[PDB]
Order: sequence, then structure tokens, then C-alpha cells
Amino acid sequence: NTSGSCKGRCFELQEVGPPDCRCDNLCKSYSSCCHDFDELCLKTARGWECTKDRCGEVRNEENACHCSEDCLSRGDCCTNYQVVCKGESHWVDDDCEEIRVPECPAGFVRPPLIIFSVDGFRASYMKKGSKVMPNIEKLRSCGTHAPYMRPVYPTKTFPNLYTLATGLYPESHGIVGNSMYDPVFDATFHLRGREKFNHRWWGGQPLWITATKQGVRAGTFFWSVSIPHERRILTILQWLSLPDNERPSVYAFYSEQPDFSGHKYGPFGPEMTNPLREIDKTVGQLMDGLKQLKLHRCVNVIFVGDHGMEDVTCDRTEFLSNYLTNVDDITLVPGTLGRIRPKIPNNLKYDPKAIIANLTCKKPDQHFKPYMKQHLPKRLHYANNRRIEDLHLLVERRWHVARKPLDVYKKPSGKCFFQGDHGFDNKVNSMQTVFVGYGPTFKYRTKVPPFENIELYNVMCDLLGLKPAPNNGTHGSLNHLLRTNTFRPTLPEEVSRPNYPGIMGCTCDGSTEERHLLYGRPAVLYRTSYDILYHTDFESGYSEIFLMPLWTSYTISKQAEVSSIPEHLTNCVRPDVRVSPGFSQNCLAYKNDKQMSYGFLFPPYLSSSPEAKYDAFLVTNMVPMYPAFKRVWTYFQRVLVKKYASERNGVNVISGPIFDYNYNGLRDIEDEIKQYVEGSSIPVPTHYYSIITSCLDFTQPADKCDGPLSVSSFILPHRPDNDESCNSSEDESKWVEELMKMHTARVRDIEHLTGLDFYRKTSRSYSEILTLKTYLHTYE
Ligand SMILES: *[C@@H]1O[C@H](CO)[C@@H](O[C@@H]2O[C@H](CO)[C@@H](O[C@@H]3O[C@H](CO)[C@@H](O)[C@H](O[C@H]4O[C@H](CO)[C@@H](O)[C@H](O)[C@@H]4O[C@H]4O[C@H](CO)[C@@H](O)[C@H](O)[C@@H]4O[C@H]4O[C@H](CO)[C@@H](O)[C@H](O)[C@@H]4O)[C@@H]3O)[C@H](O)[C@H]2NC(C)=O)[C@H](O)[C@H]1NC(C)=O
Ligand SMILES: *[C@@H]1O[C@H](CO)[C@@H](O[C@@H]2O[C@H](CO)[C@@H](O)[C@H](O)[C@H]2NC(C)=O)[C@H](O)[C@H]1NC(C)=O
Ligand SMILES: *[B]([O])([O])C1=[C][C]=[C][C]=C1O[C]C1=[C]C(Cl)=[C][C]=[C]1
Ligand SMILES: *[C@@H]1O[C@H](CO)[C@@H](O)[C@H](O)[C@H]1NC(C)=O
Ligand SMILES: [Ca+2]
Ligand SMILES: [Zn+2]
Ligand SMILES: [Zn+2]
Repeated sequence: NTSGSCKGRCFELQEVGPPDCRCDNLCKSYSSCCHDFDELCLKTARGWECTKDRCGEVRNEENACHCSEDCLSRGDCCTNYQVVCKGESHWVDDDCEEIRVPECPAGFVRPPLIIFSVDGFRASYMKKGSKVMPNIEKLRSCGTHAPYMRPVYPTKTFPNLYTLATGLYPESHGIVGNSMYDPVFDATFHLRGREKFNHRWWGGQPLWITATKQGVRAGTFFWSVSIPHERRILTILQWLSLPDNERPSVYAFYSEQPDFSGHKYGPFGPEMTNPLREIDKTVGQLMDGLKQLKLHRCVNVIFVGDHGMEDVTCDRTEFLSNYLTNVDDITLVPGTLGRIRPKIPNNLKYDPKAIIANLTCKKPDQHFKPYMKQHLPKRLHYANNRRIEDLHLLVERRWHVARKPLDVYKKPSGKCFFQGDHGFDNKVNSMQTVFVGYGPTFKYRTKVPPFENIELYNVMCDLLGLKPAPNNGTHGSLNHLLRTNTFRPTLPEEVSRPNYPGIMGCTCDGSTEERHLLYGRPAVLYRTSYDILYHTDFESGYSEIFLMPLWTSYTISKQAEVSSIPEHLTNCVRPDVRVSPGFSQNCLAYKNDKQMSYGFLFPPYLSSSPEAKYDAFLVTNMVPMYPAFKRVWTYFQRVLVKKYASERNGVNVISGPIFDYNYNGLRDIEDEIKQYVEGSSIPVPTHYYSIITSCLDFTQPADKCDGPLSVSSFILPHRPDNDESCNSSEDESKWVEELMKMHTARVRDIEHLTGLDFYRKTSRSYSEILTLKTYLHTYE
């Protein structure tokens, strides 16, 4: 009987229910520790380091850690015991040798994984190097690292740590902010409350559960703040010393630093050296501890942060009161993002249209931009959750938004209480964070491309021999981080087979595949009816259900020439004899719809000859477009495509529509389409994409590329105005490219939104293609 006291139970791995008291390392957070928890489990006497005089001491149970002969056996030596008492070196003082196979004690069933999470560790802190952080720098230089890892939006703690744990976007896992209101629960989630403890908020399947469910024992992934870091490390090491039947295989450590200091001093403060040195010392204690247990060439260690840190002060704050008549009616989640809702839930007089109008381009320098959530860049994946308010403000890096001037407080001396913050758009350089992987399963001395934190969950599953729960990572895209345990991915099977049709109120006046379709036809991964259409200058997959191409593919060489639309063809639209009238668009609809016009997927401007230009005016190359959006699209097609062709030694372009009316990041079924061109069956796209591919070695032309590929893509929102672009009264050269850059995307994003699978026929491995598909060109 072990109830009522923590004798024999300190940091017990199996939690205990009421009315017994607890002795695990969250009992402090639940106010449930036994009366003697501090006395027995949180010993501090004599500190955390052996000194020479303690070597061979008689064991004194009051000590924090031990330097007696029995400590290696008991598993509770101070982490420096063997250095001070047994003539050995610190882990950091050794050179690294490649670990080709795990070197674990007999009886280990798999290499353990330890995740070392650091809060607010900006990628660029790594530049301080070994002067400041020798242990971390050793892991980085000796193991596998990326120059940075991209967090999820919002670039805050709870959404990112839970994304690390689940492989899910915040909209999917449900932790969409550090604070949240759920209108179904009618409850608020916050750091400073009990609501956060209720399982109802927390979706997906976090790693500790995936592990447990598949027979891989987990240590705690949460530490009460009153447990000192030294004790967290000593507890992990004690658990690792347990017998085979009880020892966990996966562990996490969390440090609140360097976030706290970054907020107080700014990311460039000289004060920042101190928390970085302290974190490094803690890393050193872990590695020394592993080394003295002979587990330093056994364990896989991940060093990872949740987000970075930006320079932000009191003085750089925009106030809603300067824009809006009645800020009393609303609640604002403020700071480095904005979410607005009515102060009274359901208030029927809440009108987010008029609020957004009053926030749109009101001052020339304005340091935030309002969006209905469905209009945010699709790369953010920040809309499909009832806890995300309809009205969102994207805040400029280095700025805050608040409701009114008095929400900001500065001391009478002029001093602000903070100089750093985070939360901004996840492509912002300052928000990027760190990734290092070190151990037998990670590669040796390998630098990999920057990747997104949604991908890590699959990799952590791989490292532990687990089947991942369904998530938003792309399994195989990070196989190049690993020496072994790689996941062997499979091409998704094509669901619908194309038809290849021959010749069967609008007026006017082969070897295409080889040149224009460079990576094979995209596969359609849902049940539908569509036709492949060849032309001199382009190829398309034409949908009989949506009456427009799902994709249009074409190649523009570096020397290709732009021409104009002859002014005698300005309104030219030609019937397509390959496609019957019932499955075609018509111009009556566009004439009759006074708000809707049309554009073309393959641009007439890039036609190879006058004769070939006629194909560009086919009804099957036409798509519906608001006049405002044509300003953007025509500029992309007339100007930007050749600029890209010129700079990249030609480009292959695949363009097409996206329909995402319910804003879930997935291709809409027919039923979900909410808008049609007036009096017609012609669906109106929510977005238009383009995927622009060339040869990474740009001395080779795009169509004659022997090695890895280079890609950039976007997903442009199909809006009936250009209110998003404050300078849109000006010529397109002054704003359209900035718009496009904001709506940059991964090929994978387009795949979800279209039900298409690209790059199926290349000379590259499928794992490398998956990496390519997950790439995001950030323009930073
Ligand atoms: C990205 O990847 C995903 C994964 O493949 C893609 O699919 C989407 O994944 C979503 C996440 O699972 C999924 O949402 C879920 O939808 C179902 C049905 O509508 C819904 O019931 C789920 O609801 C919960 O989870 C949310 C947060 O995720 C919670 O806020 C909510 O309260 C529910 O919570 C509970 O169930 C969870 C497990 O699902 C538990 O983890 C959680 O603790 C809680 O369980 C308890 O509380 C209960 C209530 O008291 C109690 O009964 C129970 O016993 C426990 O104590 C969730 O919203 C989408 O449906 C899914 N979409 C599709 C088409 O499959 C997504 O598409 C990918 N995105 C892209 C762009 O590709
Ligand atoms: C095991 O020990 C626990 C802890 O003391 C016992 O539970 C206590 O029972 C007494 C009654 O004899 C109560 O006054 C205490 O409040 C209980 N404490 C707790 C934490 O529950 C329990 O009865 C013991 N069981 C056996 C079989 O010996
Ligand atoms: B994250 O958004 O930085 C975050 C969220 C909730 C609680 C803590 C946290 O960061 C770690 C931390 C920051 C401070 Cl200022 C103090 C202590 C811990
Ligand atoms: C928007 O601005 C106009 C004044 O130009 C005003 O009539 C209206 O109250 C404002 N609405 C809100 C919600 O701020
Ligand atoms: Ca959808
Ligand atoms: Zn954080
Ligand atoms: Zn923070």
C-alpha cells in the first residue's frame, strides 16, 4: 500500500486517481500532491554538481543528487559525477563520431527518443554558436539540422506545441490560440484558468497517446513550473535507469526560456546571452548524464522550438478606436494578431462587413490589415474551426494592435514592460525557430532544407516505430533527415481515367505532352468526368462537371515572346468542337452577369504564333473572373510569367481554379458551391492557382532538366474588389506582385484544394518529390 504519501513513488510514471494523492510531476499543477511530495521528491541540498570532496561520499538521502559509489546503480548520480570523480570528459569536450547503429544496453527494445523543447528560440540565435551554446552547437553541427523550422500560425506557444505533438494545423487540432472562445461550449480557454485542463478542447492524437496505444511507454510531456530544470533532467535519467519492463521509450523536456527573456529584453538584447547559456548548461547536464549511463550513442535527441521572437514595443501599437465608432461593442484578442467578436455573443446587430470596411486602408502607413477568415492566405490554414472568429487582423511584424490607447501602459520614465513578442504571420523571418536531430536514427553532419513543424510528428513516429494517426504532414517528405526507419511512401492511385475526345451565344472575329506537360499528367484522385485537350501551346484537363479545366499546363522558354491580344479579338470566344454544348460554358451568362467577366487559363499573350493564338480563345480555356481580379491575373500572365521564364531559364506553368466555399482547405464537392455565374450552371472559383517549375540548375532549360527541380506556387483569392491591396488605384507594377507573394503556397496546398496529384513522372525519387511538394517560397 503506497497511498497517502510519496514514499517510494516520486515522479511515478502511472498517475493515480482521487481520493489518493499524487506524486507525478504534474501533481503541482492539479493541487493534488501528497503532503510530503516537496520533502521527498524535490530535494535541493548541496545543489546539482559533484565536487571533488564529495567523491565516494556516504550516501545521504537529503542530497539533491549523489556522488557515492552506488549512484550509477541507483541511477541518481549528479550529471557530472563521472567527470569530477572518475576522470572522464564532458560530452561536449569529445569530438563526434558517426553513430551508424544504436549502441544501447542489451535489453533495450528500441532507441529512446528525448524531445528537448525550447520556448521562443528564434532560428537566428543559433548564430551565436559555441561561444554561448557549446552543447547545442555540437548537436547542431554533428547531427541533422535545418537552418530554421517554420512554425504554424498564430506563432504562439499553445498552437505550436500542440502542432508539434499532433502533426495537425491548429484549425484541425482545436488549439487555435493561447486564448479562445468556443460558442458551442460557451466557454473560454486561457493560460490562467481551469478550462484548459478539460480534454474537450484538445483534438487529434498527440504523440504520447499514439505511443501508449501502440505499446511504447511514454514519460511525461508536461512539467509543473515549480520543478527546477535540473530536477527534470535528473528525473528523465532516473526513468531511463528503470528495468526493461517499466522504462519509457519517449520523453520530453520543456524550457520556458528563452521566451521569457526575449519578451523582457528583445531578441537582440545583450541580456539574451544568459538564458541561452543556461539552456545550454541544461543540455550539457542531459548529455553528460546520458554519457555516464552509456546512452549517449543510444538515444535520439530532438532540440526544437515553438516559435521565434520579434522586436516589439508599447509605442508601436495601432488602436481600433482610431478606426471604429464603437469599440465598446466588441471583444478583441489583441497583440501580434487581432481576432474580433461581439462583446455579447450572438449580438444580432454585430456586422463584420461594416467593421471590416472601417478598418480597410484608412491610413497610408497602416500596420495591420483586416480579413474575413476565409480570405486569409490559404498557406496559413487558419479558418476551419468555430473557435476562429470571422474577423481577423494580420499585424505587421514589429507592431501590436489594441482596442484603445489606454490598453497600453508605460512607466512614467517612458519604459515599456516588454521589448519582444511573437504571434505574427508564420513566414516572417523573426518567427522562425530551430530544429536539430541527433542520434543513431538521424543522419550525421547533415544540413537539410527548412521545413514546417507539421512534418515532425510523422518523423517522431518513425523514430519510435509507430504508425502515425492521420495528420497534415506529408509522410516521406522528411525521409532525408534519417539514416534508417524511413517510411517508404506510395503514389496515390489515380481514381478517374481521362477521356480523349476527338472532333464532334459567343462569336469571334500529339507532341504537346512532350513540351508542355513535363512531369506527367496530374492524377485525379476523386470520381469525376474529364477530358484531356491538346493544343500547340498548352494542354488541359477539362471537367465536364465544373465546365472548365481542373488544370492547364504550358511551357515558356527563356526566349519566348509576348504578344498582344489583337483588338479585333478582344471579345473572341470560339466553340470547342471536341466538347459538346451541354458540357461547355457560354457568353450569354457572362453578358447577363453584370458583375462577372472571364479570363483565360493559358494566356493569349504567350501564344507561339498568330495562328496558335486562336486556340487560346477556346470556350474550354475560359474561366470566370471578376473585373477586379482580371487586373491581377492579366498582370501575372502578361508581365510576370516571362520575367520568371527569363530569370529561371524558362518555366513550366500549371494553372487552374480552386473551389473552397467552406474554407476547409479541401476541394469542394458540387454541393458546397455557393455561387454560379448568373442564370447558369457555371461555378465561380474561390481562388486561382499556379505552379511554376524549372530546373534547380538554371544553366539547363526547364524542358531539358536532368536533376532536382525548383518550384514556386500561389493560390490567389478570387475577390470582386482589390480592397486587400491598399495601393490598387495605382498601376499593377506597384501592387500586384506584393499581393501574389502574400498568397504564396506549397504544391501540397494546391493538391488538397484540387484533388490532383502532381509530378508523377520524373527522374527523381518519390521522397525527393514529396520534399519539393512541401516547399514554400517565402520571399523573405
Ligand atoms: C489535416 O489533417 C486532418 C486529419 O486527417 C484532416 O481531417 C480533419 O481532421 C480533423 C481533426 O481530427 C477533423 O475534425 C474533427 O471532426 C470531428 C467530426 O466533425 C469532430 O467531432 C472532432 O471534434 C473534436 O476534436 C476537436 C478538435 O480537433 C475538439 O475541439 C472537439 O471538442 C472534439 O473533441 C474530442 O474528440 C477528440 C478526438 O476527435 C479528442 O481528442 C478530444 O479530447 C475530445 O474528446 C473528448 O471530449 C469529448 C466531449 O466531451 C468526449 O466525448 C470524449 O470521450 C473525450 O473525453 C474534430 O473537430 C475533421 O473532421 C477532419 N476532416 C476530414 C475531411 O476528415 C484535415 O482535413 C487536414 N487538412 C488539410 C487542409 O488537409
Ligand atoms: C492504504 O493506505 C491508504 C492511505 O492512508 C488508506 O486510505 C486511508 O484510509 C483511512 C481509513 O483507515 C482514511 O482515514 C484516510 O483518509 C485514507 N486515505 C486515503 C489517501 O485514501 C487505505 O485504507 C489503505 N488500504 C489498505 C487496504 O490498507
Ligand atoms: B508562448 O505563447 O510563449 C507561451 C504561452 C503561454 C504560456 C507561456 C508561454 O511561453 C513561455 C513563458 C513565457 C513567459 Cl513571458 C513566462 C514564462 C513562460
Ligand atoms: C463605420 O464608419 C461610419 C462613419 O464613416 C459610421 O457611420 C459607422 O458607425 C462605422 N461603423 C463602425 C462599426 O465602426
Ligand atoms: Ca472545401
Ligand atoms: Zn512559446
Ligand atoms: Zn511568448
